[PDB]
Amino acid sequence: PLQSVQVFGRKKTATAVAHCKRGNGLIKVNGRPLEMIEPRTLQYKLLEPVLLLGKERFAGVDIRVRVKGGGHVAQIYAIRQSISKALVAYYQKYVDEASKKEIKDILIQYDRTLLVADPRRCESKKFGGPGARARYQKSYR
Amino acid sequence: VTVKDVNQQEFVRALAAFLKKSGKLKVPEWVDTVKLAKHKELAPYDENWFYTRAASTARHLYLRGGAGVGSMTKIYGGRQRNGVMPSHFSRGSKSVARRVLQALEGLKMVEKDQDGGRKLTPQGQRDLDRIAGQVAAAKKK
Amino acid sequence: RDISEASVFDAYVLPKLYVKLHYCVSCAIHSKVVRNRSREARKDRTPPP
Amino acid sequence: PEKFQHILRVLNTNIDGRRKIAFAITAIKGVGRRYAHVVLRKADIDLTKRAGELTEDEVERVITIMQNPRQYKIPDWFLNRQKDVKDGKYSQVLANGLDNKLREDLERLKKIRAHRGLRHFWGLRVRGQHTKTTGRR
Amino acid sequence: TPDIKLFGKWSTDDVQINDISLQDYIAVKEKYAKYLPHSAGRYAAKRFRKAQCPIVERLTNSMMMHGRNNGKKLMTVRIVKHAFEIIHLLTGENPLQVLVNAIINSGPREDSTRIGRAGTVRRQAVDVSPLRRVNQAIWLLCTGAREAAFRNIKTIAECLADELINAAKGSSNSYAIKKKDELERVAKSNR
Amino acid sequence: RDKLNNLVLFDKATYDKLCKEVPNYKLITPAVVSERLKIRGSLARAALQELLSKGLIKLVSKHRAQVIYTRNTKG
Amino acid sequence: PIKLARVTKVIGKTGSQGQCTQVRVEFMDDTSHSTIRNVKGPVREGDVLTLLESEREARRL
RNA sequence: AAUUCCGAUAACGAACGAGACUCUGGCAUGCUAACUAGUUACGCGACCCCCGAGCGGUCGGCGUCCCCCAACUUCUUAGAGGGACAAGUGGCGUUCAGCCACCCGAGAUUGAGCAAUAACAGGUCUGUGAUGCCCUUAGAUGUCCGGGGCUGCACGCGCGCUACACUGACUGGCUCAGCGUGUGCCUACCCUACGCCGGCAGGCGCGGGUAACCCGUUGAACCCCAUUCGUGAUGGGGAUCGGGGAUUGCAAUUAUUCCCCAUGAACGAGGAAUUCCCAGUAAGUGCGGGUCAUAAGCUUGCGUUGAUUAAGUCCCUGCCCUUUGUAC
RNA sequence: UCAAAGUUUAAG
Repeated sequence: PLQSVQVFGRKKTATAVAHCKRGNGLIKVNGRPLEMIEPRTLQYKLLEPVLLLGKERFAGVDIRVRVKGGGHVAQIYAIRQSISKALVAYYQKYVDEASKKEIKDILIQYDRTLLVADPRRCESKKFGGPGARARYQKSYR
Repeated sequence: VTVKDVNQQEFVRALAAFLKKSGKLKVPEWVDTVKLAKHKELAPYDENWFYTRAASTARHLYLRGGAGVGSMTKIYGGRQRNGVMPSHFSRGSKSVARRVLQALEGLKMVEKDQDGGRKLTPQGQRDLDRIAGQVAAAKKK
Repeated sequence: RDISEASVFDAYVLPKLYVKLHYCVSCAIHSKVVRNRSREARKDRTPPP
Repeated sequence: PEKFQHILRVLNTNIDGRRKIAFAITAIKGVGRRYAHVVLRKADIDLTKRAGELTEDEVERVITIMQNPRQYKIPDWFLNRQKDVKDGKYSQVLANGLDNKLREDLERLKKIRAHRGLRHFWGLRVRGQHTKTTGRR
Repeated sequence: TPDIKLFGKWSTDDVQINDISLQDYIAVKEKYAKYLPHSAGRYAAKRFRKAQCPIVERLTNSMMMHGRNNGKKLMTVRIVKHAFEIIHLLTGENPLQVLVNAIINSGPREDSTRIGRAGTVRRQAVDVSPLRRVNQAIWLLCTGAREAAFRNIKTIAECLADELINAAKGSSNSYAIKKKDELERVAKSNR
Repeated sequence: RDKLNNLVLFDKATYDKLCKEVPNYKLITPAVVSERLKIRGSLARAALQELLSKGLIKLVSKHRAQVIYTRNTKG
Repeated sequence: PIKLARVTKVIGKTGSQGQCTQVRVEFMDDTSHSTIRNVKGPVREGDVLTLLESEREARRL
């Protein structure tokens, strides 16, 4: 019997699903490790959970992630949420709950985004203007 | 180690050098004179560009197969300054993509697949994934 | 309290400045000594609290 | 490196040696960033150089290519005058010669009393753009 | 990295705030100073939520300005990092501390609120809020750095460094510090 | 007021100034070299690459828009 | 003398256009002292103002 | 937020509007679901070549070859349920209506749609085989055909796009979307994969698609990463104009559009004025839909990147109630 | 604890 956990992260329209498995802790996105992805200025983001919790917590859990939708930044924020969420879901099911709780606490005090997904989503444009809230310029005279 | 394990930028540099050293591609007559797409104000500053984009096509083919000429134009697309009007998409040059794909065909990097469009072949998988390994074993950086 | 603090005399009760003012209607109304009233509330000649 | 010209005199024009070569040539009437780059590639010059470098032989070599493009495989398109009425030639007109060719064409339309020449004569827009709202000079 | 959080390279600890007022509303450290100055950060939700956004993030945000740079954060993240690098080479010490000092001597102390006053506009002096002082400081010196970097060969990062240095030093030489003393002088002239 | 005219050359005195002085600065950027001297900008970049290759100035970062260089690395 | 002053009670928002919070302040050094004053910017109970003047005390404006 | 409530009371008991309501947004490892979703992780049954690590095993990576007698619904589509109520804790409030904070967690507030009475002599007879009267009615104001015009330029104003650069430009490279739409038609034709020919616009072949099937992992832009350029009206800007080449069309000259070479204007951030906007908003950034043979500097949608500042006030401009004065 | 602010087809 194998220890499989498939957990998702979201940001606007970026469904990043991280999939944890009893392994040796590779952690690769689509088909490549966390040292590319390639917005790159936001590398420490997709690293953050690993940096917070350390390699010791991950150690025995290999995580293959798949992403689609969103744009570059949104995808990073999705995977970052997802791999952390997946790790928490692994520890819930196939370790012990006090350990999970400790991980969850360590993540949240850094940032609540790591588990909780933003509801914020693109607002709809309405006629009489180029965007949602902005209007087209008034002539008057 | 595969090609996805390598930072794709410094990969295509190494593949281009590989394709120069081989010296059996089939760079056509134009190269010097041509624009490269209706996008562009200018032609490429790197005077042996054909080798570079040939490499880029090959690596694209490894990552995603079944890529026809039209598909190769779409990937090499961008902004088109209408100048005083606003910008739009424009597909890259067909003929250059087609010449690149025919050049790779002669090398036996690639082969035209069933159900249309190019895919790279085992003998091509050789070179691509060999140079990946070379880049990985360049230095720890 | 500042003056109490720096007074020579102990405790000291302060003084008071008394003025009988004389507003004419115009000047009373403008300075909001007197507002208008409704036709029925005009007749309440008790002072306010 | 190279301490020589800096400033250049080519085909009646004063080319800035100070500038980089592909963009330095374009100072001449009739050669644009396309054609200059093409011309330089047919010359086989290290175009990273400034125009203030380069041997006098090299600049003469460039000039000969620029003048006579089709003898060194500068193709048909890259030619500002293709199929040019006064003889059925196809070539790239440069310097004062370009401006002279233009004036002859305007003069030709004028002599014909065509529409396009008349508007040219009247100092109006020729390429049927709306003139109610723009170009108030 | 696990026990203490660097800012890529730089330290959060050993960054002492001088003025008890800028303190609290400068989030260089509560304890919480993250790796990057990019963040999801819905700090515009409520009124004072803004204050608990980190000052290096806030500086990035302010940098992302004047039409063509609107929304381009990563662009400006890089700018910030380079300015911090440049501050480290030029001045020494932690660039975050330099930035903090600059903020402290760049925000006003009192401004002149435009009251009506009959009809023709003559103002009275009033004493600015610490958050408002932090806000002004940030945008003043960011703007001063921006205005410097247009039509001469100098990167934004370099300018941004030079402004922060000449703010941290009471130089009367940065835009921001000079602008602040001009506001203060106006305030005194109607206090 | 501003009308800034720069050099594009190996013109002896400036090249000596580069070899002596530039390696003692803390900030060494193409921009900072151009404002110190009256050197183009491209010329400044090339000059800073030569000093890197020689081993007189130290690399900090080599990013698209801005490169940064340091003093020798003294002791 | 640049005196600091902690806010005890944010009173009410004055100013013509609505801007200057009228604020009641403890005077930090000797907490017996307690003035009122107007402030540009967003203020809240439990923060510190930097008052350059220390003797003016605004009321209605 | 509200003529929303509480409460007062020559009023009583009602009606509309507001609210409720409908759609949408976001929470559901809960349930029902699948070859026109994924497959999902397996099994790797493999193919497969050294594909790589590696002496070789075992692993890493995809492309896929996969059906069905593998296993399911995490992602997917969309059903019907649930889900937040101001319900909890603390204040404040006549300890009412309610307001403030904080816990749990979306915190009453996601954004639209619908929308009263009474008006206006608002617009529309050029949307109607809705229509009164008036006019005209064969040398027609009917109707159709050819041509022209609605595009004409001393000038004045309105919504727009492009810019004035180096937080940039160019040249490469890398790499992520979401609403849609689509032929085989109401009168003649769609979306288009793949292969060759053409620098390019484009041309010629064959295919798929009445569509979660094919286009289509819609491989978008900005962004990101290496380029050179160096504050010079410069490689910024791309107007004007000369020459050529394509397609649409019955026909394109007064340039239909598109491509190419050449030309290279003002513009170095805009006086007095004044517009719009508070959260995934503004702004940037592209792509759909509309019109459409040809086709957007408009529009109406869509996402992608993502600020500053507010959280208030009646100063201006207006609006709502109350009292008031009024020769309107 | 009071700056300036004048006028409005004949054409129904």
